[PDB]
Amino acid sequence: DLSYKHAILKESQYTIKRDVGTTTAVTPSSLQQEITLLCGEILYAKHADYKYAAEIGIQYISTALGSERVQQILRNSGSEVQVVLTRTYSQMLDIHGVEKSWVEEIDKEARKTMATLLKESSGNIPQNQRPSAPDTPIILLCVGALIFTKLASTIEVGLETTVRRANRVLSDALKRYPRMDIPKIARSFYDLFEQKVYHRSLFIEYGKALGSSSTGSKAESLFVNIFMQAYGAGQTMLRWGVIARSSNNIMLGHVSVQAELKQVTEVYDLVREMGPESGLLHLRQSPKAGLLSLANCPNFASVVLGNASGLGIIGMYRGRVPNTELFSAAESYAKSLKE
Amino acid sequence: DLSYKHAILKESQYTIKRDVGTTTAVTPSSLQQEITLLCGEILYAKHADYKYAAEIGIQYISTALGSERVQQILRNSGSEVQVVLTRTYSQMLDIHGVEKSWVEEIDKEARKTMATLLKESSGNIPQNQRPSAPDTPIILLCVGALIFTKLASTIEVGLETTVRRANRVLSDALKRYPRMDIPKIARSFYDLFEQKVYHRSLFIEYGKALGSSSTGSKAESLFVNIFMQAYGAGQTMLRWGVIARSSNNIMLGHVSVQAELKQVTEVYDLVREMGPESGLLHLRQSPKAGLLSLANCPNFASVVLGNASGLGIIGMYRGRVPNTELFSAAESYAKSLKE
Amino acid sequence: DLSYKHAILKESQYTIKRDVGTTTAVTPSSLQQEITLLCGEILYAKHADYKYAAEIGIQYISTALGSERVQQILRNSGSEVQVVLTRTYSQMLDIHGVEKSWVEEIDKEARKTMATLLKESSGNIPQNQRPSAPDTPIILLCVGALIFTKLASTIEVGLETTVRRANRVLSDALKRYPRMDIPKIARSFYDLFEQKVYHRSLFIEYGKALGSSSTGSKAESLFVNIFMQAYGAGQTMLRWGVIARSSNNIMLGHVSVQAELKQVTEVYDLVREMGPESGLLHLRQSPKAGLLSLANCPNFASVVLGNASGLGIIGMYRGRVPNTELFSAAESYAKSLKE
RNA sequence: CCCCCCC
RNA sequence: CCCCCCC
RNA sequence: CCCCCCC
RNA sequence: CCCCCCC
RNA sequence: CCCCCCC
Repeated sequence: DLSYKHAILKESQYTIKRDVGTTTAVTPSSLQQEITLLCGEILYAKHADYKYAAEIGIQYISTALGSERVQQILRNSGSEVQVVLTRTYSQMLDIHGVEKSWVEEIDKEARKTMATLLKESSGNIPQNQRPSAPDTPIILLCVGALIFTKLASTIEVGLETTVRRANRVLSDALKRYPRMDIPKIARSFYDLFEQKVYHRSLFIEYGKALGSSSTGSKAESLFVNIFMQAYGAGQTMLRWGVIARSSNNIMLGHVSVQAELKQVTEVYDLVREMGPESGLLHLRQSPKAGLLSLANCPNFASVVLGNASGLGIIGMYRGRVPNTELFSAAESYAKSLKE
Repeated sequence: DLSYKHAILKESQYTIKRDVGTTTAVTPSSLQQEITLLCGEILYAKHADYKYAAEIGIQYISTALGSERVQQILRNSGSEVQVVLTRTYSQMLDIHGVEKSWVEEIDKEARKTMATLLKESSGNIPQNQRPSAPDTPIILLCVGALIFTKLASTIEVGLETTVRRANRVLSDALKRYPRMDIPKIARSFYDLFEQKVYHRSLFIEYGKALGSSSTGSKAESLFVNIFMQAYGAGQTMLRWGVIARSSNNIMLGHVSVQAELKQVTEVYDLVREMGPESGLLHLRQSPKAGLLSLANCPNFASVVLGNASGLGIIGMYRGRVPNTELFSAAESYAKSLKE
Repeated sequence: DLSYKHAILKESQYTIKRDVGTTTAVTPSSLQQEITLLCGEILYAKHADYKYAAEIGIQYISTALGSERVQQILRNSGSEVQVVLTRTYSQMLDIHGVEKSWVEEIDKEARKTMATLLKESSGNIPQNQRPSAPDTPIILLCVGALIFTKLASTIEVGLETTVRRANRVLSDALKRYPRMDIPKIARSFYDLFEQKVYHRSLFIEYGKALGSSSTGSKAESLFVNIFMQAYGAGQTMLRWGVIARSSNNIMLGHVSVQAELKQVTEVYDLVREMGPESGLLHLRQSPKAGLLSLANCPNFASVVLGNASGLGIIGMYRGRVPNTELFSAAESYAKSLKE
């Protein structure tokens, strides 16, 4: 059945159309040196409103890939959003859907903070501490990638995890910019990813275009590391299933587990059939996701969760254990094997 | 039977949930230098109300371990208390559940006492006599640890013992701070330990995180000494039983003692089975405590109490002697062996 | 034969169905802070009718475990009772099967008593003497656990023992609430346990979920102590048999005792085979109980009862002595060994 | 319906 | 995020 | 039929 | 029910 | 609480 369902979904002669009357903003590569400034003036000043930081990160992505490539990416993502270009005025940027009041506020706040830290201090600002640093857009996109790995999770868990992991992953940027509010920027990125779902596709295309590069700075290598940490998002049950098989859990040989193993292997075969893009299904909110669910094998899922709980892997996972006796037996065996 | 009871209690697939709608306060490490001041402004001034001194000690513990680690500790203790962070205002602290009037009163009393002892005296206040000393939070937590060792006992015995032992254990702090009211601070700590039972788990986690440290001041070494003096709390009968076995008491060979020795050894085997965390069962008020009771062996308990009374160990122990003839015979033999 | 009987009972491919058209009440955790009030307004006032105090204790248990977990517990206990949720009205509770007149009467009686004790007295009601104390539901469940240990016994013995033991076990609660009628509350709990047998399973699940907790108050530790004192209910003959073996009674070597020792050891092997849940068989009224009866070994039972009578353990046990000569000989030898 | 930990 | 020794 | 004390 | 001394 | 000499 599962192969037939995927065959129906894949073999479609008709293309969906959505967001027909909508538009979005991009910034041409000719403005990259400008957007960098903006992407850094968000980082070293303490701003009251961090509402469009995610849009500025996506603007930098658009400068990197190019306006035409970004339009093509949005078009092939199933969304008929018409790209609107970015202009300059007196210079500053007039990004579509980003209020000019916001850009002026961010610029003025950063200029005032820079003046205050230059007047009082000894005037020895290093090359990495200024807003026009060239890795500041990647530093903002690193907060974006941290909150990207938690798009299958909830908002509160995502924000808490982003802050916790960014105090260590982004320690160097925090030292360079003492006053960068990872919570508010992470909230902005979560809002962008939820509202504009095609920007998940744009962000993934940037991740690919960055990982495929021949050279990169440490910021881009960090961004790619986090982006790849997001790969199996929304499918931790499959990873824990292969973990359970590697652990040689005895309760995998139970009668009901052996009964469901056929369709479990069917799900894994479907994973292989989709191939490399299967991992990005839940990150993209591809409607095709959910063909990879193991919820139709309650006993296998309970055994997998029990094995994970025994090994300590389960952590604070919020999934359901359908069959509690199998869960407890598997947990006991996994603890025994671990000890 | 006892092994089966412990097997039932330990092998539970369901987690309890309590204090669901409740919250508690923590203080981030970034405020440690501030909380230290507070924890010392309780010590060198004579305050009318010592109500929240225990909460300030626990706040310092939260600064030491960290807010996130403290939340995790509270969560793994079986209590679903939602941590509330600590803020500053004009600076002073606004601790959740601690009235700002109390903090202002403590600060003002300490400032007035400092002004009085500076105006009249010769102005030679040493570095250890000021409230901002860095061992003052540990000095307060030492009163807390003294009253911690008496949580299995009663309130009046606990307070009397705390004052008696603190006049000698904490003599140096008393010399440094002539006006520190060990009775009221001990009462505050007893109130905290009784009301918020998860703070027993927090206090034990601080004891572990301190004993595991590579270095420490003399205050922290004293705190760990007292904390370890609290280890076997609520189980002095087992310690006196192994004492009686070491004393080779002849009445241990009586018919009824030899009858009960099997299940006595069962209790000791259960002690070994639980392992290192068995000693902290009564300190934590773990409901699992009471599996270690020797009350179901009245003759063994009477012989043990008699041996203790003969050796002079019994002191003023308030336990019951079930069989008075065995108690008296064991006491006579123990006195004879002692002489 | 006994192993074969247990094999038949255990290896059943068919599940029983009972209480098909019946329903029961639970209270969601969101109402715990409310049910606590009710569970305490039963304790400090003198009520004419104590009819549903047991149902209110079970309601608190349902808040603790959760409505869904309680439904699952009732379902796995062999009873197809449909859980009915609890609602609020103007606030007070409308518990299914509990008349709103009863709840209004209890609330009004408690409010009138509180007004009388506040108007006449000096207005210094401590935090533990008020109905909204958080250990009041556990104090009611402690009377419930005392009457739980006497479910194998008769009603009159159970009530007498509950009152006698509660004057000492629950002395602190009695001091806090001078007017709490342990007899009527114990009668209510006995009625609940007899009528709704699935509530024995719910009460045992609460005992497990409480003993497995990492922390607990003194009320919960007391409840777990009593709950574990109930463990071997309905099987005091097996405990006295192992006592007789520990006593090395000479009449155990008699011809008929040695004749029956084989099937006696068979019963003990069956005990080990069932394992931890064997002790709760008579408490649950599991129909499988009675496989553990030693009534088919009249001479062993007579020797065991004689040994118990000699040691003074028999107390006022109402079992039958089949062979009086063995009983008297064993009693004489046990007294001789005791002296 | 699905998802849910850590890095 | 990653990296981190010696030759 | 079974259960039946004390804690 | 459990706990109960001293350090 | 612990420590406390000599070399």
